[PDB]
Amino acid sequence: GQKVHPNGIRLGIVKPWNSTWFANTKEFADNLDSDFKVRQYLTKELAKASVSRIVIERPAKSIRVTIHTARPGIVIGKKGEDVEKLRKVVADIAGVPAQINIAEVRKPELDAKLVADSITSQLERRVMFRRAMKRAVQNAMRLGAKGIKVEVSGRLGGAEIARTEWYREGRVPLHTLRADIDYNTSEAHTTYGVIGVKVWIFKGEILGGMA
Amino acid sequence: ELQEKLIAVNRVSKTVKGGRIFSFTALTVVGDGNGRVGFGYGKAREVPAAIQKAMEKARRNMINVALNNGTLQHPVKGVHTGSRVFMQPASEGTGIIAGGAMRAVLEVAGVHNVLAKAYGSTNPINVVRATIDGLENMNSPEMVAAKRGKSVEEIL
Amino acid sequence: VSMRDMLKAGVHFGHQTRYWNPKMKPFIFGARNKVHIINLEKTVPMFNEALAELNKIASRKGKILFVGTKRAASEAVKDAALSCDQFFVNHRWLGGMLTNWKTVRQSIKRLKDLETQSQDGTFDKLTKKEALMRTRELEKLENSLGGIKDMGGLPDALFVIDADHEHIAIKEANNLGIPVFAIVDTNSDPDGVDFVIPGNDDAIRAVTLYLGAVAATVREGRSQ
RNA sequence: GUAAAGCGCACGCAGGCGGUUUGUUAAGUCAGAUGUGAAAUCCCCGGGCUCAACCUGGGAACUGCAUCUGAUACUGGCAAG
RNA sequence: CGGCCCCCUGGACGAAGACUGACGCUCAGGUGCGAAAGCGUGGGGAGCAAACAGGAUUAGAUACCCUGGUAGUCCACGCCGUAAACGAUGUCGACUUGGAGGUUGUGCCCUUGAGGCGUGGCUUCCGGAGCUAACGCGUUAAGUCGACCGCCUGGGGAGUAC
Ligand SMILES: [Mg+2]
Ligand SMILES: [Mg+2]
Ligand SMILES: [Mg+2]
Ligand SMILES: [Mg+2]
Ligand SMILES: [Mg+2]
Ligand SMILES: [Mg+2]
Ligand SMILES: [Mg+2]
Ligand SMILES: [Mg+2]
Ligand SMILES: [Mg+2]
Ligand SMILES: [Mg+2]
Ligand SMILES: [Mg+2]
Ligand SMILES: [Mg+2]
Ligand SMILES: [Mg+2]
Ligand SMILES: [Mg+2]
Ligand SMILES: [Mg+2]
Ligand SMILES: [Mg+2]
Ligand SMILES: [Mg+2]
Ligand SMILES: [Mg+2]
Ligand SMILES: [Mg+2]
Ligand SMILES: [Mg+2]
Ligand SMILES: [Mg+2]
Ligand SMILES: [Mg+2]
Ligand SMILES: [Mg+2]
Ligand SMILES: [Mg+2]
Ligand SMILES: [Mg+2]
Ligand SMILES: [Mg+2]
Ligand SMILES: [Zn+2]
Repeated sequence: GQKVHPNGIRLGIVKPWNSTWFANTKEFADNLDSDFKVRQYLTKELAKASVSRIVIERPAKSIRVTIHTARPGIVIGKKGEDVEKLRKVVADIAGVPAQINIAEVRKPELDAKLVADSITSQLERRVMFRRAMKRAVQNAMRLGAKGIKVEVSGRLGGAEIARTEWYREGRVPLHTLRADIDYNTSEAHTTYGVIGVKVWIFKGEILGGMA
Repeated sequence: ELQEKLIAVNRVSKTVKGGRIFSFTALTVVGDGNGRVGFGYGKAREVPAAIQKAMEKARRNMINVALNNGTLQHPVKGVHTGSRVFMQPASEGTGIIAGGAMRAVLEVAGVHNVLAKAYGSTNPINVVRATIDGLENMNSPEMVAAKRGKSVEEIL
Repeated sequence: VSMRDMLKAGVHFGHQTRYWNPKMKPFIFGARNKVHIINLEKTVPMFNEALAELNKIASRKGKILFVGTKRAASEAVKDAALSCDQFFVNHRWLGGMLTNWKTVRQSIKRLKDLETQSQDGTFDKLTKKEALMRTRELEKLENSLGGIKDMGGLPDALFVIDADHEHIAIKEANNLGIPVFAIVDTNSDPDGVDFVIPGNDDAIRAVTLYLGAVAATVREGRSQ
């Protein structure tokens, strides 16, 4: 059967939101619209910086955006030039004084978004998928992950009938709310069709509530 | 330096309510080419792990064989299940004249000149079981001397 | 142990003539009241020669596993192992325990982790029911692996009480080449015991005699 | 036994086989010797066609048969148990 | 092969002793016996019951069910000679760990009814080695071996044609 979105259910227990501003119903909708379009713009512009999450927090007169990338030197380019450029850009979109403060991810193989998009980038380069997923899980657990499950669905190897293939290793206890299970979904558009990948990475129970 | 040898890889199946799932059984043989040889038979959902665990099992259970100069000491006819094997020592430089299963077992055990035939079923698993036990039943001259309380040249 | 020392304890006792095993004929003095009588003339020298080997093993830093699952004699065998700082199995034998050494290591690690966790803390972080459940699992694991938590590598010698009851253990040992020292009643099959002691295996007094003598010689072998 | 295959069961002639000891016989059996088993062909060592195929010298083999002389453990015959 | 009794008659087993002295095993052809159904002649025929008659059900019921009911079922004498005639396991002999029984002999010791030591015959169920494709067999072998006989050579055609 269907399964609840693992990140969406652990928001209260172990997962922080990705947009932590506050606003009453008067300007709630347009805040959402602005931040949606700005994060989609950033994704489209940093399709090579290998960004994992774009958290957005708004002071009353300002917009603050924190990027989580595996390649900090890339997004900041040379002497922080391009980051200032895109700061001007987000200033345009939000229509608001903007500030960008990048943040790095030390274990890029331990980021469901990162490993999922890597899997998709491999698939679109026409590589046998089983190799991709098993390499990903091996790398992840070699970097000391309590567990990881990878899942690919679609016309794998240009199959006329779409199949579902997954591979789990370690512990991935979705039902335990206390578990730090990072999850993300990516899609790869090939000539045959669009292939969907899902990644769960369990990094250990978090005893002691949210904080 | 243990010589290994894959000799059979079959795909077996088992039916379940949703569908019939498939597994692979690998029958392999291992031998130091110096009178020690074992055989392994592994099962796995896919062939490489199957042959891996088959060779692992074959690394244990390696029996000893009292050959001499890369050949047997006397004709031997081992029988296992529906397969009966007949092996006979041959002159120097004749080679391994045997079926593929028997040839694998023999050449990995280290015998160099022998004549073999396989009567009955040629099912490789039973064939290798038969020939391995038959090899285990050989009797070196000094073994006979011991169990008969005589000198070896007395038997010769 | 002297023949008189055994006889008073009752080492000469054996299972009914109705229930005996064929290979035990050489070790059987005779029958009385339809009861098999074990011959101490064979029992004493074999036990002494086994004590020699046990002293040798312990004097080369050997790890000794005392084995017995009798509900009467479990505590006796456990205390016997403690008196010589040796590992022990006093509860029902687990199938393939030596063969699945890798599997047991995870259980020992879990037992060590649970005891370490209780001392370290985080039980307060766990719910009171969860902390109690962790303690119950630790207690169950201690009841399961109290003797072999400090086993380290596979043992160097085995001492077995009622070898017929513990036949899985001896089959494993022979499969590993680990020597078996066992008290073998008339109903047992003596093939699996490399140093076989034919004697009563139920009576508390004779069992304690075996264990005490073995442990004295093991401490002696350790002392050097 | 269930894959092809124990007659439904029994008696019983011919036939096949036959407990144990001693003696004799030598039929079977074994050993030796002799005679014979055409040549070619097969095999081995050589020789001649420029090589080979082919031809060819010598040998080996022809595992058989027969006769005679012995052997007597085993089977057969005879006699006594 | 099943009430009881009488008359005639076959085999088996046990104890002890005597007797003969290989007189034995198997058996192609041959001979005999041989469930049920069936055939011939003649009796007998209560119950049961192919066929058949009828009533229901059903498209139909030519079946199952119901009401009847003939041959047959029984006896005498012949004939038939076939059955999943099966343990789907030919006969005879020898040897090979155990346990629980049933039945039928028989010896010794007991104070004996009892009871305990033994020793035979047949028979049942487990199970060791061993064997078997496996199932299973397992001292009553499907184990280990001898002697002789019968039988088999892919499935149909066909146990049919002549
Ligand atoms: Mg739901
Ligand atoms: Mg065949
Ligand atoms: Mg059939
Ligand atoms: Mg048949
Ligand atoms: Mg019959
Ligand atoms: Mg004779
Ligand atoms: Mg005759
Ligand atoms: Mg001659
Ligand atoms: Mg000629
Ligand atoms: Mg020439
Ligand atoms: Mg004679
Ligand atoms: Mg007389
Ligand atoms: Mg006949
Ligand atoms: Mg009739
Ligand atoms: Mg009539
Ligand atoms: Mg009439
Ligand atoms: Mg009627
Ligand atoms: Mg009608
Ligand atoms: Mg009459
Ligand atoms: Mg018939
Ligand atoms: Mg028949
Ligand atoms: Mg037979
Ligand atoms: Mg007969
Ligand atoms: Mg049985
Ligand atoms: Mg045909
Ligand atoms: Mg006909
Ligand atoms: Zn006991």
